Amino acid sequence: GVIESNWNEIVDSFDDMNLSESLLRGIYAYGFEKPSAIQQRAILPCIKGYDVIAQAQSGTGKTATFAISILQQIELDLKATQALVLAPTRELAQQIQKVVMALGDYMGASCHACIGNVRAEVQKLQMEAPHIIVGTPGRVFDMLNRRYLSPKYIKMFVLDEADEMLSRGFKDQIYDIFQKLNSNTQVVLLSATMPSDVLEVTKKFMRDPIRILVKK
Repeated sequence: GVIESNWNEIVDSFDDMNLSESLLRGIYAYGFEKPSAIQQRAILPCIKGYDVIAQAQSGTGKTATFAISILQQIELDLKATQALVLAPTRELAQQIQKVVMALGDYMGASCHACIGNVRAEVQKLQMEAPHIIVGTPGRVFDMLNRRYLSPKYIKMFVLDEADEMLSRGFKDQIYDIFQKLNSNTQVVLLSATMPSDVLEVTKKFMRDPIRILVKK
């Protein structure tokens, strides 16, 4: 489905995004060069704290867009979970974790994956509360529900591939997680398609959002 863009800024260089020096070092050590259209448009309003709706296809640079925005906002000495990322699958959740960790490794920002027969992961969380959790909706709601994860400091909530998550039956978990977050929480939703039930999430959970369409 199709949204209309509404934001002004475009930034063609990661040098120009006001990133912390070691975040930038981390981005370049990883092998990113110049920002793609999504990164040029969306990184700055995400870091500014605005609700963002980004419609962009796969292969366009989304992961790095929110990985970078999230890492820039982290209060590094606040040993607490500060940002939550939802993905429709475990492999996509792990891939997101491996970008965030590889950039965060230059700043000392921690990131844990929260996925579905090993539940020793549900203990070990009791070294650090990680700064960033990435997970699938059932698993993340489980940890909120049973209080292994605290919503108290979560002040960034990212929904990657929102359409896929709805298609996979995750609307109750997502809404339940929404209800458990602080009313003040920044929401970033990314999706290739924007059908009405995706849009309804944006209507229930976002306020005066930034709208970015990257055309395929």
